[PDB]
Amino acid sequence: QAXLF
Amino acid sequence: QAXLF
Amino acid sequence: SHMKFTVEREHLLKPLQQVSGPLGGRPTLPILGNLLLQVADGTLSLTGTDLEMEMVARVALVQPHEPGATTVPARKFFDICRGLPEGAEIAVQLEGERMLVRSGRSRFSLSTLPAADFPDWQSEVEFTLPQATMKRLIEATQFSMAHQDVRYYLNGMLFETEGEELRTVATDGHRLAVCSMPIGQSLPSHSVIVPRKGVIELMRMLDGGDNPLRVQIGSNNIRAHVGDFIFTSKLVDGRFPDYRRVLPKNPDKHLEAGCDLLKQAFARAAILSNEKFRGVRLYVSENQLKITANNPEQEEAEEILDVTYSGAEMEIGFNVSYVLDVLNALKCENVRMMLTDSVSSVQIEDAASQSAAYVVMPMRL
Amino acid sequence: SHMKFTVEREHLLKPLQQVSGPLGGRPTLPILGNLLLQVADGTLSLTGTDLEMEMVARVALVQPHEPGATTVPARKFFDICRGLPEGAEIAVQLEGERMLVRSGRSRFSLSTLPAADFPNLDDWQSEVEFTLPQATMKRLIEATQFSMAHQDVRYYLNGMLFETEGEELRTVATDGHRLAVCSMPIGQSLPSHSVIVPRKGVIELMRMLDGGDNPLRVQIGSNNIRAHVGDFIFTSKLVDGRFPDYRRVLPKNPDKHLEAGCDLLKQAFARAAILSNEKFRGVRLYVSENQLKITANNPEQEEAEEILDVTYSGAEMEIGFNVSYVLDVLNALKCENVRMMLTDSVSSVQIEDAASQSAAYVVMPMRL
Ligand SMILES: [Cl-]
Ligand SMILES: [Cl-]
Ligand SMILES: [K+]
Repeated sequence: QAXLF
Repeated sequence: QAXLF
Repeated sequence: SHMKFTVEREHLLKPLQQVSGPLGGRPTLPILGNLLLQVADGTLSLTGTDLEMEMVARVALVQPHEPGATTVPARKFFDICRGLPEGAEIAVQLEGERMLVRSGRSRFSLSTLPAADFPDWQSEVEFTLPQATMKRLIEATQFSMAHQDVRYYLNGMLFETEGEELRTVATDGHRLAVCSMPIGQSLPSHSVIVPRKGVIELMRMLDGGDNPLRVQIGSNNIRAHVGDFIFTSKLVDGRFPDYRRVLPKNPDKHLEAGCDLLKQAFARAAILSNEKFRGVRLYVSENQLKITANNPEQEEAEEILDVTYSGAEMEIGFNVSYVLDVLNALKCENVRMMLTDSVSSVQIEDAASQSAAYVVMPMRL
Repeated sequence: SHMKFTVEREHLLKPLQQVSGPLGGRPTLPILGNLLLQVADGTLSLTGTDLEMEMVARVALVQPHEPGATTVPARKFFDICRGLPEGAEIAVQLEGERMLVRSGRSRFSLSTLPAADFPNLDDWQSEVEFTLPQATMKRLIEATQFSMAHQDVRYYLNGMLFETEGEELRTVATDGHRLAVCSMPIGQSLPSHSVIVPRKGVIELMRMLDGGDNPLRVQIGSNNIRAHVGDFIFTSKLVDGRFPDYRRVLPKNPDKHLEAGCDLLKQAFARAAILSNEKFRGVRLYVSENQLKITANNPEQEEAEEILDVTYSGAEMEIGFNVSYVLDVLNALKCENVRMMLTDSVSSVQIEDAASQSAAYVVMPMRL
């Protein structure tokens, strides 16, 4: 999972 | 509580 | 293996759901999480087990098929079929150690374990009865079964044949439930203990349809045939208590009251009973019942009811949960209570029927 | 010490249920498990709190009554009233430190704690006020609630942003991986204001809405929010923190747009999810001309594949997602067609109802 920030 | 036996 | 079959979605769902019943989340042995699939002649057989009981379903194969067998993850395969659209055609075939499921433009590749790795007894007693009759026999007594009692023979339900009646009995040492129904067949006198989960599983396979239920009882197993489903369970190897001994011998005190009014009165009084011991008191006098409850905070409840009672005045304590369970199981207008003294069991039943009877042991005042 | 009132059961039931529901979570503080009862003028007030939030219900006293106050175990008092028959008259009177409840020939004696010991309300002033239909608040919360963080170490994410500006009320929720935003018009010019309502507060605010014709009146202070519906007043502390500047992460220029039927897309992701990694839930999306391919694999080397007809006329691309995040969005969208707006395989995707800009969802992809 990539993060929003 | 009492028992039946 | 050469297993191939194509079956319409809705012909598989109820079979898959029923055979999955005996399986629980995270089995102890991987293959116990799988269903055994077998194609022979024009029948697809599906089997699931937990080693204690087993559920088998037969499905007719009208579309082209090839014989074979394998095992597949139960939850995944059911979820796939149920997730497909209504009316979907489900094509299954094996490719090595994988089972492939195709439908529309949906493809699924499942891991298998060999059918040879998937987990014989003789019938001694046989009889048939309507599904509704077995359902009532179980519902009327199931709640009185013990839960994980060290006396393992109480963590189940007695199934008893005598003359022309089939009878179920359940007890946990504090309360007892017995229900008898006629089944129109001359039976030998026999008695077996069905484990809790088998009772529950047998309960869930009954749909009260027009199909009869066919029961086979062996020395160590019980089997139930309903339509295209076959349920088999091992029996509990123990000796059930002689329940005839606990029915009050000569109860001289008889009480009759409205079931619902009695139920709601106990339910309100229970609110202020001890949260752990749930004790309530019954003060019975001429055509009057008084119910009281108190808890460690010294809060108190009192309910007064008009009943029909003419025996001697007496006081008796009960676990209100046991009493409410009986009144909820009786789906009737009026109840009859049969009493002896403050330290002896009480018998409760529908005033208009002796088909079911319930015996509750009191508490220390 | 002489409080007395008689109320008909059905006028007391919903008040007791609403104020008593949230109680019982502070067992080391006994009085927080009790309801504060106050009879003054012709009103019975019922108050329950856990110190973080509070619920107040007003009951009109049409029958003779006497003023006073006490506190009693909330759930027991509710269970008694609910256990009485329909139409029951419930007579309550205080006798020392016991509260007596009588109805028909049912008598109950409850233990009390002094009203003087009940935590006295947080004194605060309203800074912003507005009214809106219950259904509008219902929609704002349902559209975003699922994207709130659960027990995140970043406390400011374990809640829902409520944003007022001009004629718009907006809710936002995020957990750092996915985001939900919903905006509704309310018809009042409001000052710009942003507050975070704690998770429990959101749920309680959600559960007091009956959708009925009563309007909802909201008052926002510096550290509290209040919701008045009918005879109920709910107050909650606000999360004392700063919500992330979510506008910065909204996809700036998504040049690739995909449109597909919401249900077919959802039923395809749901099937593919069966064979996804049970902990990481990764699925792959392959987008090409008017076609979407979904695949899933797990450590057991099982595989699912779904091919769907979609509307897409952009560059071919592959992108990975947590299938749970995707399914949550499609379940929150109660619409016919959905629009997905993409940039590249390492950038977030924006999802919305094809026919409405009211709600938008931003989901960050996975490196599969
Ligand atoms: Cl078929
Ligand atoms: Cl009233
Ligand atoms: K506590």
